[PDB]
Amino acid sequence: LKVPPHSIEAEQSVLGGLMLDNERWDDVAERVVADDFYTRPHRHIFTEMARLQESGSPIDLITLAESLERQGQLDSVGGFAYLAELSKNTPSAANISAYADIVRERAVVREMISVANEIAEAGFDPQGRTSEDLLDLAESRVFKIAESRANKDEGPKNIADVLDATVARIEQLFQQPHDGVTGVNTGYDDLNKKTAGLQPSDLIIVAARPSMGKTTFAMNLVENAAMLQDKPVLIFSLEMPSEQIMMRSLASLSRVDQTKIRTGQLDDEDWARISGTMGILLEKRNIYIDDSSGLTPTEVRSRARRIAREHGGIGLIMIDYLQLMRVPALSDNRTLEIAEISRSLKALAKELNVPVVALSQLNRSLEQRADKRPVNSDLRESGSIEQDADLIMFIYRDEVYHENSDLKGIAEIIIGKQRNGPIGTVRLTFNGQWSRFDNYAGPQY
Amino acid sequence: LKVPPHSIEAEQSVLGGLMLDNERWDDVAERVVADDFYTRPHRHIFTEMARLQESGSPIDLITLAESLERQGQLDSVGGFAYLAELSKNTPSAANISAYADIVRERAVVREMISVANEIAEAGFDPQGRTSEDLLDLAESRVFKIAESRANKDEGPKNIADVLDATVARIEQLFQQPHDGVTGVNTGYDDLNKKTAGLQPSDLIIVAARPSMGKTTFAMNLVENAAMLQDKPVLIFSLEMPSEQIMMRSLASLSRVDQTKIRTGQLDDEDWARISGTMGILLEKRNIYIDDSSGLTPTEVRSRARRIAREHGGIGLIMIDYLQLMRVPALSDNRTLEIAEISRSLKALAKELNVPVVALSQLNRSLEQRADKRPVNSDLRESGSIEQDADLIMFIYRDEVYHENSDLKGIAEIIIGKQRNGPIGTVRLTFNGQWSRFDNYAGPQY
Amino acid sequence: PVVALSQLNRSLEQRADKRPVNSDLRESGSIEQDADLIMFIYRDEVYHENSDLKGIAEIIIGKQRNGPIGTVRLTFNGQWSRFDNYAGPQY
Amino acid sequence: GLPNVSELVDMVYEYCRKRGLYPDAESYPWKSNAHYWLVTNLYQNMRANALTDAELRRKAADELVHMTARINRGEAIPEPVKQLPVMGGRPLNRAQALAKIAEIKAKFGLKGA
Amino acid sequence: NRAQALAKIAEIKAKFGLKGAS
Ligand SMILES: Nc1ncnc2c1ncn2[C@@H]1O[C@H](COP(=O)(O)OP(=O)(O)O)[C@@H](O)[C@H]1O
Ligand SMILES: Nc1ncnc2c1ncn2[C@@H]1O[C@H](COP(=O)(O)OP(=O)(O)O)[C@@H](O)[C@H]1O
Ligand SMILES: [Mg+2]
Ligand SMILES: [Mg+2]
Repeated sequence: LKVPPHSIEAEQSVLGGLMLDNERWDDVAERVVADDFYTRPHRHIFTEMARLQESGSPIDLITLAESLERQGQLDSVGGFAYLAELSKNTPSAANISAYADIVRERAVVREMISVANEIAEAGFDPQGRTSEDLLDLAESRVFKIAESRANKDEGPKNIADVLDATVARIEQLFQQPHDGVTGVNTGYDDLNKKTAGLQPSDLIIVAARPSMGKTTFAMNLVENAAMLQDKPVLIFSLEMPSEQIMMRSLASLSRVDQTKIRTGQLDDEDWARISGTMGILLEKRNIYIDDSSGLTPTEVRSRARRIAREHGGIGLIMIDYLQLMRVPALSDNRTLEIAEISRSLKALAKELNVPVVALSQLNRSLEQRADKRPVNSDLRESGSIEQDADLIMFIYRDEVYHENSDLKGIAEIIIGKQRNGPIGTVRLTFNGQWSRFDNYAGPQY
Repeated sequence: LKVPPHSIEAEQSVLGGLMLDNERWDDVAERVVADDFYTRPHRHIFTEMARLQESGSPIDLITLAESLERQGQLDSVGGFAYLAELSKNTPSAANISAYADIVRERAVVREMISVANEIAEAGFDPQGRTSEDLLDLAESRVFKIAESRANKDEGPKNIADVLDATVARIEQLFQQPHDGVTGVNTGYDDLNKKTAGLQPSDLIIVAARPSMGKTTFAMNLVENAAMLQDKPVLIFSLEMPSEQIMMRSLASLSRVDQTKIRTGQLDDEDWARISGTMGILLEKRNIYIDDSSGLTPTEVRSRARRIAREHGGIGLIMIDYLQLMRVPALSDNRTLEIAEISRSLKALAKELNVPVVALSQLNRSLEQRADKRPVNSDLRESGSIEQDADLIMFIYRDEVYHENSDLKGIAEIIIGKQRNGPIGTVRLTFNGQWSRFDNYAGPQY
Repeated sequence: PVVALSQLNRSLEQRADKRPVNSDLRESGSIEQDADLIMFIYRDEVYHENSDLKGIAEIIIGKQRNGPIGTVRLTFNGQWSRFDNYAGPQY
Repeated sequence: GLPNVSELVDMVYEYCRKRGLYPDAESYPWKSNAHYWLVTNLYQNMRANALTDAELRRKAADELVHMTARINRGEAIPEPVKQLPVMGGRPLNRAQALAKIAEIKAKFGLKGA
Repeated sequence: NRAQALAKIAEIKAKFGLKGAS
């Protein structure tokens, strides 16, 4: 008979300490939950004490036992005699925090054992499930426990320590120049100055109307990151096959007309440039492309983890685009699906400590305004994305709407939400002949 | 009893089929490894066969038996009796690859079960390990199972593989001269230049107001594809019965006046032309028409798959029109229905690697604007169509709205969204007398 | 053949020309989409007492699945509640 | 001289009808720079605002008045805006392209190609 | 200049920064 690891002594000590000391409840409150107790009477006692504490009522022996008696739940717990025994047995000079931590650890271990048993039972009786589904199920089961225990890292911090850390960070940024770049280099001077690079562990959202160069801009960023670093760069393309992406990349890097490449009308110099580009790419060998359709966040996260494990770090992750992703459990409501996607992306960004650039799209309502430049509210149906995003960039091109625009070949990257810097608009040159973005050499305002 | 997942018959089939046919070894070797087999004798047999294959020797019954006998391991395998049993029961009608994949699947499930049991055992016996260590151990165990697995077809390939695929595609496109046409030939020079043909795995939308010639243009494209190819061309006519479609097709191909055909007032030359057209069609025999109504995307996909299976592929799929399709589960909301239809059509186009041309309709408000040439925003209530379609063409005839038009007989195909190329207008000549579109011979700007 | 009668929207009477068009079938887009033939009846004497087309009705083909569209003139005898072939000259 | 409102509207409509084939607005056979600027501005305004005939005529009259005031005060109209050259000169045959592709394959040793 | 800025940085680190610091 397997014996699950349960510490009845720790739970009894916690209960006795709470009865004999009501000031420590908060310390217990941040270490254990009601479901963490093995026996049903202990869970019921904790729930009643939580209700009393939230109502302002004392949690002494008489009031707790009486409250259980009034609701008729005293008999299930064990009685006033049992409550008095629990109160009296526990010595006053006890550290409730240690016992609470032991109880907290035991619940995690019990959940792990339950998940292992579920996986084994599912394997023995597949009920038509595939091996891939079982592997995904096991990964999800383990990651659920990991996140269940990955919530203690968030809480209040000391004011003086925060101030000292902020001062140290300011000094360090002014100490190590890097010419204004602290994160992953974007390959553009003005964007680097306004962003200090692409900060690791931050979610980046790129949004625009159709035909604005969103995929083009993302690919230019990816190529710049690959050429200016050594860590691998991963691309998730749910909308294009990898061959078209590579053709676009060849047009951008070799500065050859995309139509010529697509139709094959290339001369000797174009072939030489393409050979040079291929040689550089094969010498570097740090770009990975995944053109699978109907991607799920689990597959994206698993592939990112595998790349980081294989190569010891990821320079940048790119997803195009998140409106094509699916969560099967929440297909009924799109807003819940989007929230789950955003949460999973943020968790992946935190876990791998990498910059993640996810592309998004805007509704037609933006085009109902006289000024079509995007704003934050144009992220309707994706509020969780706007909240969880650490950087938000919108792409705008005036020449798209106006033929006679004076800004032909000029694109605007608008920072609608920046976590660690200022917002503003950056103008760049758009060479659609080469399918590329470049630094703007004209006057800046 | 919790017997581990295994299939002795599949292993026996694999070994016997390898004994009877040695040219299949590669297909077995690419799908199974010696550790995937459950019983020790099967692993030993596969190892000996691998060694024989490596040495350059045949792996038939006698060679394998002699090689085993020389090493004294013939009894461990089971004997020449067991080897002959494997030779006898396995037929020569063997799909060894399917059994190898199945064996692979069983091994994966079994290893998952073993890892789950190990994780549970570790959880029940901490041996002084923290819960963090146990969770790390569980993650490591599941990760080793999932680490790269065997899904190289649906995973992020290396930069080398993607670049090689792109270069091979470039060479294939540059190999056969078609004068800039890579997809299905549309039959019109300017449209071929602007679109490079109808690309496989792409979603193509043709839109116009009523009586603009959507059905006419679609049938003209079908006729051109049938005349300029060899693969079957399938039509899903949810609007008209097939008899009327064939009457229109005869009017288009024979250049005979539609009214004369409809009223039966033809002459000898018209009858001769019709006979010639019928002879050409019966010599070709690659056009299939389905004039059912209220088709769901599932039925369309099933019928297209059946046609491709029976006649070795498809060359074009045509749907007229998507407003007549039905999704019973989503009949309450039209937007969700249109989104599902567009997603299913895109999936079908990508799966069968054929161009799919689907006709759509526009809102009435377009007729209230000063200029009635369609734009993307005119696809109101069908934003998912604009989002998912690879190519969008609008048919505009000026004479429909203006009686005093100077462009009588001239129609415009406006590329509202071209995913892999430029956009603009292509002019064609509209002969409503013969129900046909032709190349525009007038001056071009 | 199934012949179903239908109405149009009132706003049609506020236009400069009151002959029906397809867009005049508001609230009934599916009617326009599904109908094989659509015929509108128009009498000019209903709106104008000065009309030179008294006793003359127009059948306007708004949608024809397998043919042309246009206007056909007939004679209207409201005394007998009858429509008859138009015997006048045809342009 | 500058065209009147009616002539300007007619030219704008003709440009709208016939610009579907020209590579760009600057490639249109404009009589003068002022005509190009006025017609293009009216066309873009109509495209972005769905202006009717009367509104188009009013905008044309306003643009003509503004242009006349600008001319009376001087100023020199620059030659459109221009956008890139035409490039060209690709005398490459199939044999040389195939030889280059084979050389690339040999140099990079692509197993799949 | 830069040297004076870094010197003042170190001075402030000594004056207020403690325990963790940088
Ligand atoms: N008998 C005919 N003679 C000449 N033109 C016709 C005839 N029938 C239809 N057409 C032309 O075909 C065009 C489109 O008809 P059709 O394709 O049936 O409708 P839709 O375009 O809505 O599918 C109309 O603009 C009409 O001018
Ligand atoms: N062959 C081409 N020539 C010129 N411009 C092109 C070509 N192909 C694509 N583009 C431009 O690239 C831009 C971005 O296209 P795309 O990436 O498909 O849309 P999105 O940026 O919304 O994903 C479009 O505005 C289009 O004008
Ligand atoms: Mg895209
Ligand atoms: Mg039709």
